[PDB]
Amino acid sequence: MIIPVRCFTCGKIVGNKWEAYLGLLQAEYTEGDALDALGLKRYCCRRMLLAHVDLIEKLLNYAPLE
Amino acid sequence: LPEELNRVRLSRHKLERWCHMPFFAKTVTGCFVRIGIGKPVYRVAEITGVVETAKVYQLGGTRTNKGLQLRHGNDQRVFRLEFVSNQEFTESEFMKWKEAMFSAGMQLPTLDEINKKELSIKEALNYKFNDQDIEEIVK
Amino acid sequence: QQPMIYICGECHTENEIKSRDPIRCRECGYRIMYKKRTKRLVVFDAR
Amino acid sequence: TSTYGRYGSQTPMYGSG
Ligand SMILES: [Zn+2]
Ligand SMILES: [Zn+2]
Repeated sequence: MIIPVRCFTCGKIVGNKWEAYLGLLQAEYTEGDALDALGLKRYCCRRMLLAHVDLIEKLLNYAPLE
Repeated sequence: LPEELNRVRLSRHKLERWCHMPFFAKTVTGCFVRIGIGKPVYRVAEITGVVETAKVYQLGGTRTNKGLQLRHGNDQRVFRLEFVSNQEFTESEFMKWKEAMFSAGMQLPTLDEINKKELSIKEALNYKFNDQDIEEIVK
Repeated sequence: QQPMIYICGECHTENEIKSRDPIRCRECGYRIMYKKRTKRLVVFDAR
Repeated sequence: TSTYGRYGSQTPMYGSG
């Protein structure tokens, strides 16, 4: 549903980097340079933001009220 | 005694539950409300009939355009369901109502009448809504 | 003196449903309605 | 749950309108 707080393999906090990653991709960044800028060096941590699919945006379309 | 008169006093949180319950002209007619005049003065007016205003106003979350035909002895006019006070019948207001009724010629309702009328409210509260009142309520 | 409050569906307005009552919303008409969260103590030893 | 006023919610007046 939502970006994991930590990389499964490493333990590095990647929960505060999904929105920043989306912003850097809002810029004309190539998909790898965004990860490089976010300080993600290991490929295990890079896969966290590469492969993540944000479904919580789709689940929030089902408003309980309003 | 103003304290016994407070039993049949209709506060503001009880009208919200019966904005659409039928038999309204049979349970509220006989009780007394603490209506607002305005500065902190109040008068005890008599619930005489059920009238409806062309002004739809919201009372918190619920809204009601109905009116109430109140009368303080002789001074009678239309009223809305938002100016009623949750405050209980005070001593000064109780004596003022007594003087308004004695000055108007109206008989003071006998205490047994209040005793038999106050239980109407409680039997109306625990009434099971098995008949076709939900449908008219939603309408 | 708790009337077993429910939450409607399409409405999301708390309704007071006692026994022997039809399950409908107090407003707008709705035959689906859910239950409120419990008042029991909810404690997760996060792990 | 009969009358939870706790006073009240600012009762408007009739002479204030
Ligand atoms: Zn990692
Ligand atoms: Zn319904």
